[PDB]
Amino acid sequence: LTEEEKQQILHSEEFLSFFDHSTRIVERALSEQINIKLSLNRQFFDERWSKHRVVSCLDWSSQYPELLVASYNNNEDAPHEPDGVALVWNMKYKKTTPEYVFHCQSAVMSATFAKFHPNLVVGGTYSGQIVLWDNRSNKRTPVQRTPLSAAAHTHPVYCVNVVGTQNAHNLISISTDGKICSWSLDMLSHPQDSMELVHKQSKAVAVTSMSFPVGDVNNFVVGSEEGSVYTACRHGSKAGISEMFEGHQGPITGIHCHAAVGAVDFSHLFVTSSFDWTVKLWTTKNNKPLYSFEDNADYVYDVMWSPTHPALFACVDGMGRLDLWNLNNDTEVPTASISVEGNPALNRVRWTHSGREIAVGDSEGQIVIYDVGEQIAVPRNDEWARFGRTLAEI
Amino acid sequence: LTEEEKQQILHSEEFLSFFDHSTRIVERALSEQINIKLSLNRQFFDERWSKHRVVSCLDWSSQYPELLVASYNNNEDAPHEPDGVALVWNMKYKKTTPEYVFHCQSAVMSATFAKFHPNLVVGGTYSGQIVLWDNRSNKRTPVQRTPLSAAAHTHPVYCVNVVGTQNAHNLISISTDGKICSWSLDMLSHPQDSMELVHKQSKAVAVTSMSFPVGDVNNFVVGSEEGSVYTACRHGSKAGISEMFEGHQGPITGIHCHAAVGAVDFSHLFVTSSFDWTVKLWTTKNNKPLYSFEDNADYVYDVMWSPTHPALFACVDGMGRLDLWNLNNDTEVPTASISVEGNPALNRVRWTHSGREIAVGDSEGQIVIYDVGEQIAVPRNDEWARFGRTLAEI
Amino acid sequence: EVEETLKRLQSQKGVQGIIVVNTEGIPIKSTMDNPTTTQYASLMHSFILKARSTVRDIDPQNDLTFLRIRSKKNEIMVAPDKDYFLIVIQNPT
Amino acid sequence: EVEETLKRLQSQKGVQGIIVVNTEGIPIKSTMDNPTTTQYASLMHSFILKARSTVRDIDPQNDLTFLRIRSKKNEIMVAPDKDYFLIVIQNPT
Amino acid sequence: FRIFSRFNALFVRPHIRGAIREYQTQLIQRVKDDIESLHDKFKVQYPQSQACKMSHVRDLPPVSGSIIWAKQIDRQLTAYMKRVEDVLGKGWENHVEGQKLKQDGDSFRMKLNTQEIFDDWARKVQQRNLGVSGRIFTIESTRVRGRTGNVLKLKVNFLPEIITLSKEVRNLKWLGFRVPLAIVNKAHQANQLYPFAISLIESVRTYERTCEKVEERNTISLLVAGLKKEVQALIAEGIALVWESYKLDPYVQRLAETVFNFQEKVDDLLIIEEKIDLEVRSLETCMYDHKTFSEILNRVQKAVDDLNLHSYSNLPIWVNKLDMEIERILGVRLQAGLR
Amino acid sequence: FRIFSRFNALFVRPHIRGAIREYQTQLIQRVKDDIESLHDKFKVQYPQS
Repeated sequence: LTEEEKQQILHSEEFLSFFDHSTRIVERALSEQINIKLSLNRQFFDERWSKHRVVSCLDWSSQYPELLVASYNNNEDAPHEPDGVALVWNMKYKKTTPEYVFHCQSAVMSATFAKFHPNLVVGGTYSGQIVLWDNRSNKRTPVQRTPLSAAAHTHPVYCVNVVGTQNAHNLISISTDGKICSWSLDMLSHPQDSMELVHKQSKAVAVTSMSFPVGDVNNFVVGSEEGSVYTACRHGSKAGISEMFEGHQGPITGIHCHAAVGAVDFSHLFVTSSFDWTVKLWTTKNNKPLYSFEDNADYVYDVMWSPTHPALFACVDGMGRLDLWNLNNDTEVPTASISVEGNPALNRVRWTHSGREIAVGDSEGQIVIYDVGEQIAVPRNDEWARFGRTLAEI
Repeated sequence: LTEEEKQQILHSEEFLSFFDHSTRIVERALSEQINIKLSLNRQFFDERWSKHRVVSCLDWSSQYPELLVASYNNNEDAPHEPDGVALVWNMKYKKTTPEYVFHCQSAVMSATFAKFHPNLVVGGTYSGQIVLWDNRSNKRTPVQRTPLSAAAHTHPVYCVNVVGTQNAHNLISISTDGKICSWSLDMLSHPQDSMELVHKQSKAVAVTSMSFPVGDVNNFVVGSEEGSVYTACRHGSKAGISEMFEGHQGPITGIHCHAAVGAVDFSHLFVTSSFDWTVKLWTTKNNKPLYSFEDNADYVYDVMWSPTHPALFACVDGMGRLDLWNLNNDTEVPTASISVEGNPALNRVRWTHSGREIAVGDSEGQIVIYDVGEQIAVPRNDEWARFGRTLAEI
Repeated sequence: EVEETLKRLQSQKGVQGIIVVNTEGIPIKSTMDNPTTTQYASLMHSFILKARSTVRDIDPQNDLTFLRIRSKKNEIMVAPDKDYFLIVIQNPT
Repeated sequence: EVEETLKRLQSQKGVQGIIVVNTEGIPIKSTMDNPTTTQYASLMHSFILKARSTVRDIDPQNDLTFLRIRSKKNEIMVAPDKDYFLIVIQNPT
Repeated sequence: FRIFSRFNALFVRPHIRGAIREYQTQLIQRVKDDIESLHDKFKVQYPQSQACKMSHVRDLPPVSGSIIWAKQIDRQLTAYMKRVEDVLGKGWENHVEGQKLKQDGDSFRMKLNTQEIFDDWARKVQQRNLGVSGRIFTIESTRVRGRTGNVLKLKVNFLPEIITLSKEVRNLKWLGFRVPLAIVNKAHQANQLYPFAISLIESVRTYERTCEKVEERNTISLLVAGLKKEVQALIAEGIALVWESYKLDPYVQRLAETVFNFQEKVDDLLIIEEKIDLEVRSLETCMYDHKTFSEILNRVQKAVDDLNLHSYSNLPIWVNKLDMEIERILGVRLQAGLR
Repeated sequence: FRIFSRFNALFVRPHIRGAIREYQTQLIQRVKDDIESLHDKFKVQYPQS
């Protein structure tokens, strides 16, 4: 009768593949196969990693369009417990439990998947230290960490992304100070590129969020907490701010370029969600906003296009309501709307890849995903033509 | 016990419990989840049997799509060395040597796989004897050999093919003199049927290629050495040539009916490959060559329809360029076109029955297995309609 | 209807109709190669019987109808009623 | 980790009892008592060794990575890879 | 108002204007009710609204956050006023309802002033007199709970909150509020100097953590003593410096790289150390055989050689003590075997 | 051949005809000595082609 060999083999941690397959399979075992317009689909609220915790960012994995990453700042509930909380959440089979967890010693501000590698997850923190994490390996610590140096990011980083293809990739990050930095996925300890974005008279731009024209690398677009939107080329013949936009009165919070691609070219359309309920749509060739979204006041955070429909997008209000806003059918009234129960301060919204459903973050951490009407999800050539003519409206 | 009481117990009517059991287990087991361009594909070049000895014909085994018959004909280096050699080369595993080797007394001028016998290779030689090769036997010598009598072929036979159902076969072969003959695959001692192809009274046909349209076995198309393609009826009151085609002012070097099915029929179409770089997209119902792809200084040697794409077809050349013509995509420039190294006069093309990969002949014996791009190989469901429209263009 | 059962079963992925094995290890229904399926069903019958003994050791009131032998190649669904033991080969995908 | 593993594997359904077994049968851990855990897990280990032999019969390269039996009274779980043998006591539903 | 924005083409012709003045009173009352709702929302003070904590998540310093929130509320109120002015036509104030509404809006806007908080914050900044000038970092005395002695813990003379002030200015400057030139200078200097300070503080914290980890395992400090000496020398060189200088960047950079190299070599030495210790413990109970003993010793010697090729410090005495322990355990094992 | 075959019925226009082949007569020279390169094959190949 063994008494220590079992105890020591339990103490010895060779359970990596053990725990991996056990977790990936037991939630599968949760299935009950016993032989004897908007609509909520799946409400996810982790009790252990999201009690009174604010959603910081959201992302859907293009490589695996069932895998989501969500962030969190430090938890005011308990400082001693881990502060930077990162959750990887799944859509294989229903389960209250998150599929993966991740911790960072610093509060996590933004996160995303890597396009170069379909398993790595990269996230910017509050200390301005980019954090790498390996999904397949079972660990809590960051796998890699960019140095905290004058050359590297030092102010809190709020947007990070991967550009290029899977053999021409490049990880671009923005610090709110105005630093752009380009890293590689194979090494996360030295900036391959880095420069301090400057608009004029050498003053920097307090960048809050950034996006890029779909299907294109370089020639980036950034939003500033000063309330001004800029277009700045990454390398070109000259890096730095290329164009300053008349912009919105308050801070520009959620910026996104158009993404749907079809019979027409609309990759120059920008949606910006400022701090005045104002979801502004414009085009890069015109300095003035093309339209204004106004139904209330006070802070719609983020706006995001639907990758499949060309004239349809989402924007979530801090008042606690998500309205799906269409352009081809309407210009003043949301074609769809819903409110998360409890009326919570909904922070972030993310269209899932291929669309057909949406993900929403919350101040409480209860992220909710749910689909859209079929009659509203799917576009058609009519949608593109009428969208072109509605742009021609003014 | 034995297999009779089981029948009655099945006929017994206590199966309601068993039926409910099966229904429950099947309906519960229904849900399923997971647990967690032109390219040189390969080479095939013997050295013992492939010193010079240009390629003559190629084929893929329908039953074993991993097998390719070669037929290396000319002996000029050493009269003492074997005169005609046939090589069969496998696809599943890469080897520097053919899987089996066959040597025929004469020079083998065409070859193919037998359908009924999946263990047999039959070829026509220059002398005029149809020659067997049973791969069961360990003798490189031909197993069964047709006589060189007036009844059988007495001229260089260049076209052999076994067709019919698995229970109704006929090894057809037509020689340069033009005498068609069918044999039973198992009995080649005597020509079970023969008839000398003749055009308008007292006009023999210097036949040099044939192709049976897919499905049909009674009527087919033949390409003469005199540039004039004909259509003949294998069996019937009108048995023999039934059409006179203007064709091209050069000898025909290849012919092939259409090789696709599933949508609106195209079997009336067939491409010929002439001797002045003039491949002729063209149909039986009409009499004028529908179109006349031309370019180059040299001239084609073989052309084959894609087994899966109802537009694509290959095209050899004497300068060593192989070009795939995708008619729907374009009708003037080769959709794909690359030259094998060393600019040797390629002499044969045989698409794999899968249609995903192409072979090519060679003037020195190095058979090259080319792969093709996915977008350039697989047609779409819309592809057939586009082909119909393009044909309707003129 | 036996034929209705066969057509319903063959609709499942990687399943060739319905094959039923009695308590003798010989499949009352024939759908695959006889020797391989017979020996396979015999080993099936043996280990399901020892599983029945194993469960009755501590569960003298339970009955066996569900078992998921899944590998990285295929899963075999084995379901005994009292004499007819359905064996179903299905792809894990 | 140890305690977190069992805690999370258990509260997912309010599982009656699971103990971590990294050895070939005969576990000294317990969740509701020593006997019903140890002897039953040893019986499971003996049975799954035979099941592994069974899956290796059709082809020796096959190995069993996942096993469940859902009967009228219990649902038994084990996912062996090299020594990691699971036990789950749970309602049939 | 969307409904009217649909139709504006003969508002010049005063035939439709009769309808708009017919519902004019209902329009005015409903707008007043909406403004009342907005004012009620405003009455929820900024710290009591989730907008404050969220803007904190949004890197908005709370004073700047409240100021900008109030300014946006004012902007929305002005939007209501002008949009009513446009729809109803010129001079809606002339109506008793119009003048009452305009008085209500002006009073609300007066309650919605913003400069006073700006003034108070500036005064508080000036009174508190934030600064960074001084020593590169400060050494202080703290009696950490757990030990009787007074721990001279090493800190950095840099308040992490100073950058917050910078951000406030970096916001308030573009908000149109002008801040005193001394405050601009202090904030600018703090902003430009922040990266050096944060690199320094992270480096020193990492060094403290790794050194306490080392001394947690006394068996290894003797080897790492050289790296500790060079780090202490670098700190000694740095500390004499005043807070602002021109060697700050090179010194900070070399300190950071040295600390990082120190920490990584520390962890490598640590892991190889428990490897060797575990193998020694196994040798303690290893069964009596020349082959197994030889293999254990071979692996230990290979690990020692691996340390040697890394060119660490202080190897010989460490090897000597290890060999002494090995021979003592060997003597015990030989005793057992002999008896 | 194809690139001007796109015109075919275009250059019947009074101005297109002047727009074609007056500017390109030199490239007609160029295709001529392309023909020269063509006969190059014919020049020395007869029995060893």
